[PDB]
Amino acid sequence: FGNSRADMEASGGNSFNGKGGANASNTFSGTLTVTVDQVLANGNLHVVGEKQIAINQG
Amino acid sequence: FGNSRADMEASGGNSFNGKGGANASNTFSGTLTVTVDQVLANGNLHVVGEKQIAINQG
Ligand SMILES: O=C(O)[C@H]1C[C@@H](O)[C@@H](O)[C@@H]([C@H](O)CO)O1
Ligand SMILES: O=C(O)[C@H]1C[C@@H](O)[C@@H](O)[C@@H]([C@H](O)CO)O1
Repeated sequence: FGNSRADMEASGGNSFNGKGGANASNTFSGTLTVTVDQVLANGNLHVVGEKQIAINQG
Repeated sequence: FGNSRADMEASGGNSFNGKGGANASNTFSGTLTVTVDQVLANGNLHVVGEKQIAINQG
């Protein structure tokens, strides 16, 4: 060890960060009167309805 | 002792400190409905279940 033959110095680093996300929301707060389309074998009713409103410009 | 023949002075030190540690934790807070795969001899049930959710983009 007379010289710096044994003198040693070293550093090392490794950092990793990963992220991920997702969202999906929906809301509906109306009331619509529909009409029966047909009666199924079990008695369930197929209902279809439509409502058109022309407030102004569309 | 006329000269510094007996005059003496010396110092010495040796300090060592080592440390080590480790941690490992995990948590899981879900609910999943599984289905029986087979019935063992002692009556134990082999249960396997799977649930796939596509929120959006994955
Ligand atoms: O004993 C040896 O082998 C050495 C001592 C150091 O001086 C070393 O650096 C080398 C030098 O390269 C000679 O020129 O020689
Ligand atoms: O009695 C001796 O042997 C000594 C006395 C000191 O003077 C010592 O240092 C030595 C010196 O080297 C002579 O030149 O001689």
